[PDB]
Amino acid sequence: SWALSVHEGESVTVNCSYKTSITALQWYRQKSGKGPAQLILIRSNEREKRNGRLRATLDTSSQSSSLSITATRCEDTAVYFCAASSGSWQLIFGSGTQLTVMPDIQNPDPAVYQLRDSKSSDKSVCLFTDFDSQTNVSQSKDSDVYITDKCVLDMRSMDFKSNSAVAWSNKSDFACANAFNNSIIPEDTFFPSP
Amino acid sequence: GVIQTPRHKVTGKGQEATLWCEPISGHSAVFWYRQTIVQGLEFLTYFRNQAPIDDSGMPKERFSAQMPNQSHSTLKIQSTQPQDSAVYLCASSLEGTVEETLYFGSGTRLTVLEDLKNVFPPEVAVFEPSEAEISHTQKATLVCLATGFYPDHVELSWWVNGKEVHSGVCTDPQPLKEQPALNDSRYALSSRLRVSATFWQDPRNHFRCQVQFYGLSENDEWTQDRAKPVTQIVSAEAWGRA
Amino acid sequence: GSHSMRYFYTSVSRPGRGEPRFIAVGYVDDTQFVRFDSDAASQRMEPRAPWIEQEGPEYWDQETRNVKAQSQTDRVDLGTLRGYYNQSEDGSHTIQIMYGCDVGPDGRFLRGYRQDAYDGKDYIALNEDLRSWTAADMAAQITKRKWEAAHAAEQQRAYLEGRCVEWLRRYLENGKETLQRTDPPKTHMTHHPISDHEATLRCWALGFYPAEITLTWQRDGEDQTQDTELVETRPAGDGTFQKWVAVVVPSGQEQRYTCHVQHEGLPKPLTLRW
Amino acid sequence: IQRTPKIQVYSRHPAENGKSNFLNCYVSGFHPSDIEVDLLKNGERIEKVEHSDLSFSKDWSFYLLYYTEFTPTEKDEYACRVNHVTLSQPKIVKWDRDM
Amino acid sequence: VVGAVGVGK
Repeated sequence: SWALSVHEGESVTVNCSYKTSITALQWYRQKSGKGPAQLILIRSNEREKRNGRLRATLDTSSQSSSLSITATRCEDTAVYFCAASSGSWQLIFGSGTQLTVMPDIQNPDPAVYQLRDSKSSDKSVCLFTDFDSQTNVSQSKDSDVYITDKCVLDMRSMDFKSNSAVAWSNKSDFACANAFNNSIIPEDTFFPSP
Repeated sequence: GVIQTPRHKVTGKGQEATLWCEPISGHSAVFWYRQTIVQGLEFLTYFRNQAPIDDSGMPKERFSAQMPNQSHSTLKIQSTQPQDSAVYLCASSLEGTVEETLYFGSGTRLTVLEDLKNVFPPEVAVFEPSEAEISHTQKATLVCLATGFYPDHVELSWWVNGKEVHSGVCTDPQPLKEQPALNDSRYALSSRLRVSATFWQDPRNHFRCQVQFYGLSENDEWTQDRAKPVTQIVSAEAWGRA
Repeated sequence: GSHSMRYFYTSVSRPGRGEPRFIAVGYVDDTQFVRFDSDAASQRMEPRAPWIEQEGPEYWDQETRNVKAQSQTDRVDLGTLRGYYNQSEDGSHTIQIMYGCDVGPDGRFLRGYRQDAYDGKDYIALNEDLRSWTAADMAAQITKRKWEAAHAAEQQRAYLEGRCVEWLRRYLENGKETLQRTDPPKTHMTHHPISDHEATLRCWALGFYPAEITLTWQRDGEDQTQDTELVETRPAGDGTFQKWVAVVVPSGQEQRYTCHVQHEGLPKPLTLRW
Repeated sequence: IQRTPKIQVYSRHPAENGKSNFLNCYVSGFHPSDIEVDLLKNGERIEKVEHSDLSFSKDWSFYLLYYTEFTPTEKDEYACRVNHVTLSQPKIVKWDRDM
Repeated sequence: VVGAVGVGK
């Protein structure tokens, strides 16, 4: 009841509940970094209401509502709140749910490269890139190794999207072959020979 | 839309912080919210026609909210404390009803620190794409690390040839904790810029990773010898390699 | 039977004497249960019925803020309406707001209604369809235009069809002992000599609830509504009501006249004869 | 539009001398709301007099109920004194034990 | 409860 993960294009349904007897319910999403923005408003005397790609339902008896997004995009990745106004003065916001729209990778090509600092060759990092949306990155936490979460880049002009993650430490006993352990990388992950 | 200043504010404990909000002209309501977790917001106060309606969420002490005229609103913390750190949001609706569309501002990120000697500007380093990637996928992914900053007030931007790029750029959403056990652990961040291998191979092309750090100011005084963790910009460059 | 809940808002401006005075009361078919006065010391929504006491502190706190906002809302409405009618700032004017919802024996929704008045005359009212507004005069269109553009009818209808009946049913169950019981009228008749040629005959109805009651005199079955002194139904102060009706009689024709009492608490219309 | 108040004076229970009762002055059908109402015992104002909460009827006319506890006697005369903007002079309505 | 919608008239 905290986060949802859905691939591109697929439909998303988000659920929330309220406690007070309401006269109007609203759905808000807050993109990471900016302020919340209103999505749609549905009144207590209504059961369903739709705007564009947004379809929302209201159950007065069960005190719950559902929001359906058809043909989801990467822009739809945000945190979704539902606001229940019992009158013209009261308004209560919900817990909120994190929606993460995974990109569609048509040509996966898992690989773990190694990069060198442009100021000096002493420092190096490992890059896990070009894997599909199914693969998930794990934080090993071996007291000096740091692993970041996945992050989709869009080469918009070239029409290419790819996931990527970064690992680095500041000691020896650290190689790009073991930083991203086999939990869980694809079997055909390309491991170059430096 | 709704304008909030300052975008960021880092201050030591015990000072006075004044938040400023300009609502959309004509709107007859102003709302104040603070947000501590990425989850649910917290309501503070609510006006209509410059007249307060509900302030049940305001802290009982040190907190004061004013609306001098229809076009401006201020929120004041008289004695800043580290327990007041949050993102403060200003919203306005027309006709003053909460059964209407609420238009939010960008918000003010306020961090109050007990020990102000923990502030540290980040270290920016750019890593050059591997030749294995250039041969396997015929692309070039540059990696930027901002290592060692406190607090978590950063803004990373990728620049090529003096113009910011957004294609191929993917900055990490949340920063990492370098020593996750400690409460005052110093943070870290990562970002990537993927370009075509031919673009990377031109030695005429310039790549710069630009991180903006919000920290101390002029009033914030410094009595140590580690320079001063001021509001600064830290960058690292990397040229193209044929 | 049928039931209703109504709220009555009164905002009276005090030019020079200060800021507008605001009073709010709410009823359950005849029985007041809430109270608010802007000049009172408590500055809170106060209980006026025994069955509303059990509501928790959350109910009182938010309902106080709800009604307090309406006083501020009316305050700017006084100035706005004073502009529409080209009135002067030194005159005292009043805004009265009436709204409520009606349910049935099964508890289902029957009708919602909301009416606003300015200085004792109809200003604007919500039609029974809960989708359109009826404007009384030229200045009422201006509010009608603003309210139509703001979808005010949709906002108000949601309360009447929704939260209004939801709490109305809650109040009735909490007050089954007092709200759903009917006290039949306790009737008696009295005789007053007005002269040697005539006399006064009064028919009394005491300690009844609710207020709706019908008292009629008949001369050998013929209604005497033309020679009849009717008084308005009055509260007894203990939750019951009173009503008496007089007729002038010939000194020897007392038994020819009869009084007819009609009230829902009585299964059959009582007939009282000398 | 200004509406002259209607005045009725009566007792909550039928009057029996020597027994406690309540004296009511019910003012209704008046506009505006500003009104002064006093209860008189032998022409002298009664100190502790409570009153109902302001409300109005369908035609936007107000109504109020002023009450106090009292014990009727055969000698005491009670009356209600009401002054309103529509009244040039105060109106006195005497209590009729059968009206 | 209370349901007066306030939209400024």
